[PDB]
Amino acid sequence: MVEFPEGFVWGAATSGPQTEGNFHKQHQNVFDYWFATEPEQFDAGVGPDTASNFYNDYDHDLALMAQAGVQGLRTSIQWTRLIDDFETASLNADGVAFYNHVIDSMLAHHITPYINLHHFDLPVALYDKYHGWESKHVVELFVKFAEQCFKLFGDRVDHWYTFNEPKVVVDGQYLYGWHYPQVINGPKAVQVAYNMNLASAKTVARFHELSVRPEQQIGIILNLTPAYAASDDPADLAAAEFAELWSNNLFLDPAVLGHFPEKLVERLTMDGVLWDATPTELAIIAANPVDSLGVNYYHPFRVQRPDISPKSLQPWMPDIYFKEYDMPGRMMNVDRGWEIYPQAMTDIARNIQKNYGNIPWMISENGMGVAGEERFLDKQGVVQDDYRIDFMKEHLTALAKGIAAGSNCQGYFVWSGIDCWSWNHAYHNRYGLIRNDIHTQTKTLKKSAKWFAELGERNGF
Amino acid sequence: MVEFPEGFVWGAATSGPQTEGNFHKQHQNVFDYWFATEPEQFDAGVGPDTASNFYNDYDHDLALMAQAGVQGLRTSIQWTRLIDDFETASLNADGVAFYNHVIDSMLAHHITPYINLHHFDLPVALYDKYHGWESKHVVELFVKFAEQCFKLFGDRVDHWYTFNEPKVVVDGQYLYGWHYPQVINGPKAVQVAYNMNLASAKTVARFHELSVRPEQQIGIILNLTPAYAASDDPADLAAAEFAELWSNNLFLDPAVLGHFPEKLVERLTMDGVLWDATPTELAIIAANPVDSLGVNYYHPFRVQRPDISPKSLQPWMPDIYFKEYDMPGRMMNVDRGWEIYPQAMTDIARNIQKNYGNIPWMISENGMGVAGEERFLDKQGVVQDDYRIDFMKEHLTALAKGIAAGSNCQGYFVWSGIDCWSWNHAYHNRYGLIRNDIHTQTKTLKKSAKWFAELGERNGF
Repeated sequence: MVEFPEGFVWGAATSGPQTEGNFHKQHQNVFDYWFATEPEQFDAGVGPDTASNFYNDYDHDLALMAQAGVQGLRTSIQWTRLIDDFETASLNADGVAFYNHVIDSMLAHHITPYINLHHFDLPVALYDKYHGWESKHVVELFVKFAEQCFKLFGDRVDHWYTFNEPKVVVDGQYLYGWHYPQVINGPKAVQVAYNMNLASAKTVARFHELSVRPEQQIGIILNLTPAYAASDDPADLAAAEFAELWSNNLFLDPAVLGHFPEKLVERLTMDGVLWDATPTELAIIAANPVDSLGVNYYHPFRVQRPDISPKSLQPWMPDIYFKEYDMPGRMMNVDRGWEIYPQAMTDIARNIQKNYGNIPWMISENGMGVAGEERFLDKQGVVQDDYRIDFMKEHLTALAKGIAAGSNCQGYFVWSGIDCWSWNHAYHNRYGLIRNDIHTQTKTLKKSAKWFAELGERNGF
Repeated sequence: MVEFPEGFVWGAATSGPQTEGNFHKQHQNVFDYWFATEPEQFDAGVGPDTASNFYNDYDHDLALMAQAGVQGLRTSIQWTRLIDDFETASLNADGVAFYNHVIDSMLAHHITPYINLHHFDLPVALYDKYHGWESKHVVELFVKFAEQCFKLFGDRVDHWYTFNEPKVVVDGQYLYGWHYPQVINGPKAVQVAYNMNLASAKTVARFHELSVRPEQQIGIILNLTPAYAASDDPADLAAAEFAELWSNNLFLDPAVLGHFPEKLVERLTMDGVLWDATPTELAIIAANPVDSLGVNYYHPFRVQRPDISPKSLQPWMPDIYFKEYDMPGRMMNVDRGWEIYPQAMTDIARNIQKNYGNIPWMISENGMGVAGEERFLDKQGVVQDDYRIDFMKEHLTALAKGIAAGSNCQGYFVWSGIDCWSWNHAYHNRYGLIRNDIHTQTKTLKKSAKWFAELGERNGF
């Protein structure tokens, strides 16, 4: 009844930091270092050191995911595992061998690889030495790392992504304390958002210098949730318009249209917090847009006016212009604190189709996190996650409406394949099609896995 | 009788490596290492370690150049003196203090500073670690170096040069054995010529990122001597055609026009030796042409067909397309092996005028070196170098005719002010207006010096 285009990709999304574990990894990223020194900041004291044991059990993990109808797996290559010397991007041989093993195994199981280069995992040594993403030198080191990935694996990987949601890096490392180093500095955050936008452009440039097949393409993964104003009142609208420019246009516009949003640049210039740019850097951004777009969506985004005037003496933050708003009568994922609003996927699809040239895009992430899933085991040891199937049904329904209106969506990737380590939340919330009992790292298909495999076979539901 | 436009600069030219000595210099450049290691390759075993003692005697040295009518002085800052760590361009405080002292002493003596950034003096450690100018990483490290010079001295230096004749670095380091490392390898030479053009464009961009006054301008110093064919047999003008593209257009076209000469790139392509270039690098070159041109001219350049076919089985060199030619009846500087042909300066002036938008340019070097000037000491120990005064009048006569056709020549710099250290030839040939007795480091003005001072006070002769 709900059907999908011929050739639609049914996939799963994870990342290296949340699956592999730190086995034999040469370098600490910022989350590795944070757990090593502040294990109390992580749920039940569970860090990334073992995660879901993908380093050791990748071949059987891929077999399980293949059973669950995963036609494409998007994951990430860790900068801190592939590279020995960050300055020259020399290679760690065992890191190279591991990713060769993973990729060949995907292929042996008929899973198309989607390879993203960075998922929140900056080497902590680059933060100590250069302050990380604030440094344009670090931006160059990143490009060197990307070059190695393309040279080593571009023979059998077609689909690439530069970053998974750079905004979460900006937000987490420099605004709200989610990511080590937990800097709280608005103006620095502005410069970091610029630098990652520039690092992405330079990575598309290097990618196409080395591309040999016409199938090879590289994208970026962004969150494009609309900023819904609380009311039609003018102050709520003004808060919405800025929240939109800041949370969406800051990255979508450079990546797809090749320039930063004029109104946002004007605003940050007025507040004296604009980034430092050179003409050459702006020319690189303008000359190397992405080939495709990955959209991550989980919950809506609503915004009302700020409590106090933005002109009050206070540290600059993007939040001086908008405040989060809770809508009465919202439909809630109560244990999780997330509103359920599948219509936003249709809003997203329409925007891409209308204002961004209907660039090729996919749902790179959509999923539901539930705690204590052992409450839903049946008498055969399988999690009856009907709530997860329902969640997928409602959101896929909204997505198909966007497609029927003509949006260029080409796939849907579940977060996630196998339950994986969710940063400070660790394993408190489960998202997978496949459960992981993490004391023994024993993995077992959930009920939704069989439904997902069957969805891919009928290409609908 | 022969007068010049108002404001014409009468100056002198040298370099850091050829004047300073290595007193308390932190790093070895390629020539320092070559001398410390093969002193037998240098005339009379005289190296750059003391040179003309400019490190110790800059103040009185400058007072004497001013007496000789040096209105502006061009010289160079040594990468190997100013920089502590090359990777970051951190500063050597004593080097910074030295160059501040030199620049401030120039202005106290009313000499305008013309500061060039590079004169054959690659740090030898950058060769050992990266192969020097073959590495685009080294190209970035030079821009870091150039940025520090701009920030440290741009407050009282208006006129800058990226390089003094990069073709001599290509030729000497990678084709004919003139410069340590003495590599003989055509393909590498092609890539080094391209990399250095790229460093200069990147330096021009950085300079205008930081320039605050409109007087501040940055140029490049090239040799633009025309390639005169031996005859008008088609084989000789084919040789003169390539010799022109290779020796002049290879650097002048990128520097001034923003692009490499297409028929050169076509032949480098057909022969399988083209440099590796990215679109971003080419756009940088197109977008940052130099502000002005420095021309070095000493002697003409004559070319005939090669002895064998360019299709013979031999390693690729540019010389497979042309062989130098000795014209019967040439006017010669016999003691030196150099033809005298002042008309060439008139040809250069016209070329720049007609084919390069008449860009502001100057003669950055012109001079005559003779050996054993002890033979022309008068009773008060003054060199009576009438041969030097004559040489200047003939070339100035030719330059003045070029200006009268309207060519935008704005100054004339003689090589050199004080006798300086001429690489492997050391002090065998002297070019200065001021003699240096190198055993005692005592400088006395030659007769040409007082003649130069009258020429500036009058703008003619």
